[PDB]
Amino acid sequence: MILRPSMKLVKFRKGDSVGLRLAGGNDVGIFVAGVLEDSPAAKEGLEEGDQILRVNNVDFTNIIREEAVLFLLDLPKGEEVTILAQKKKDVYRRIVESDVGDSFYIRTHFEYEKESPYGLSFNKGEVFRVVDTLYNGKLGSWLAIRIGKNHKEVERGIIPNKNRAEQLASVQKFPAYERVVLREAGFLRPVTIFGPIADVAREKLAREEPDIYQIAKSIIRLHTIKQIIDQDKHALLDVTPNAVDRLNYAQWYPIVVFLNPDSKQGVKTMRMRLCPESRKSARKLYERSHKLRKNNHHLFTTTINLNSMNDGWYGALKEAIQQQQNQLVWVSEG
Repeated sequence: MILRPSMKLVKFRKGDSVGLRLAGGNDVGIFVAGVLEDSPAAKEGLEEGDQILRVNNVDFTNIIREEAVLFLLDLPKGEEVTILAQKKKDVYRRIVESDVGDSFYIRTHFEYEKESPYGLSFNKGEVFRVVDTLYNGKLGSWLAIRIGKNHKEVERGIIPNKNRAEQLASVQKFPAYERVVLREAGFLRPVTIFGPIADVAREKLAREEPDIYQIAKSIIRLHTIKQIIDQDKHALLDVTPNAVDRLNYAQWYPIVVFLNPDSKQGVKTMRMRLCPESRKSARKLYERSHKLRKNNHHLFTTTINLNSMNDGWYGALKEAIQQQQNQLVWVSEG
């Protein structure tokens, strides 16, 4: 390789184009792929392979390729442009060797139908790593990598860009495309338990490990729950699906564990072992569980098949609470 030269600063009159095709993106930065042969551009410092850092004092460092070229479209004809540039042949070789320019993650919030074999369909919820923001030489269509099982990079497709995406969203909270990153809770997370012994779990955990656990005094009232988090203690909560959907909204992501009853009689065998005082019908508890399951399991993060013969649940519960707590989640950044 070689060392970098001094930082260029440049003034030249825009014709009916600045005469500049670009490579790059946000992570590697916005570079010049080419100068228009004969241009006012080329009359200055701007050869192939320089990075564009600034324009009319505008931050080109944290800026997607697409919404570079538009900023370079917008600029009135026959007007001055004041680009602050640096060569960086080291960063550009990499670009041309492996294209890589754009890299950010976007969580979807609307269904889409694929209208071309390379396109990707997607429910609301599907996170995508966006890697191209002018697919080939075109506005409208981004390149993307599908993100599914344990956050892997699984399928390489093309999707509608952010604005088109909101159109198709509009003809139907949440953009069409949220921009998100991966984080672990900087705090202990509220816990939400479901299934026919859920009330015994809150009982047991909260009592038998009263150091880590505290049942939030109820209905939601999350100053009950913050004033519980503040204490490095898990907010055990008896709440509902909407009540959860809502806490998702705020990115206060709880852990939602589902204790899946094995059988109708199962429940009875179990509740009898653990709470003979309880007056609550097993039929009624089983029946609930399945509605809650049949309608929206999008709630529960992790689930646990109660084995009615024992109380292994209690263990595999602790485990899961304490291994989800070590789980990276998606959170917003806009």
